[PDB]
Amino acid sequence: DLGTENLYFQQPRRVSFRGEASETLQSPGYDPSRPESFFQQSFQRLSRLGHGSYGEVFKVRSKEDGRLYAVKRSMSPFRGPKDRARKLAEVGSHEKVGQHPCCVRLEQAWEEGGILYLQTELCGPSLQQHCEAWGASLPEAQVWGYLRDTLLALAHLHSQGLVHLDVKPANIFLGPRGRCKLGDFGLLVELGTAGAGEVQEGDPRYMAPELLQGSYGTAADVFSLGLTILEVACNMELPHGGEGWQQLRQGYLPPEFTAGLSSELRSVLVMMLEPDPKLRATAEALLALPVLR
Ligand SMILES: CN1CCN(CCOc2cc(OC3CCOCC3)c3c(Nc4c(Cl)ccc5c4OCO5)ncnc3c2)CC1
Repeated sequence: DLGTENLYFQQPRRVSFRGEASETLQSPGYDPSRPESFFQQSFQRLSRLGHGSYGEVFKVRSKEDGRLYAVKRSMSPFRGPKDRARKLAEVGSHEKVGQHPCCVRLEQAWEEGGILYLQTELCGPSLQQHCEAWGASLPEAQVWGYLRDTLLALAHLHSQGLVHLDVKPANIFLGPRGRCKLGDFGLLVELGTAGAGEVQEGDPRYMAPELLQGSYGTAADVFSLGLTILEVACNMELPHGGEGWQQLRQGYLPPEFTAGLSSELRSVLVMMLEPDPKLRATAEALLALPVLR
């Protein structure tokens, strides 16, 4: 596709599949004739929230409004048109999701020097970070709300034919008094549009079993959330592979870690962890249960 096109082998510009009034960037503190990047000139860099092969996430203060944000910056200039398209897809997916109280809000995005910058609202800690700070299983009173909020997010995605494909503790973010937002939309696919195939794999700890056979559907996210909540509620490390990975995808809940679950929460997780995606409860069906209203 892009690989056989004459797009190979070739000044900040706004990135947006919903063109706003001009794609030239401006800000207090920014002069395009100075050599520093828009990101360097237009933000106070406060701390690094994360890093990896993808690049880095920074906590920043905007010079435009003085508010705090999270900016993700890719590691190196685009390898080529397919690499560029893959990274820009995160912006498109954020815009497909749009405004929802339980989804992370995208403020703006731009490219400069082959680097993609994604500016979102700054959220509270991820569930992974919150569990690390707690040092123990999270109380079920909290967990029920995290489950409900993230199911509301998934119901929103799934109603638009979108599959997140990488739901995990590290991209569900706390908020005000115990509300959660789902973020990290880099692997999200629009069913029927991706024609893929070329779909990347999420974290193997939370991967739905049917994805091994290439059966992609909204049900995959319900399974991933099931194991996300299992991990959070039981302080249980999940296997990347091996026999334990298989057991969790055969309807098995290890007694060593899960005996402390209430029957109510266990029963909901059993619905979400159904190995057969055709029998697995939907986000909307789970939200209709009295326990989750
Ligand atoms: C010292 N701690 C004080 C509390 N503070 C809480 C807020 O932490 C975050 C962390 C984020 O990302 C890390 C979480 C786990 O994955 C690695 C990074 C946030 C985040 N990440 C993010 C992701 Cl995962 C994907 C795309 C993005 C992102 O920002 C902009 O575009 N986004 C928003 N808020 C975050 C708050 C931690 C430090």
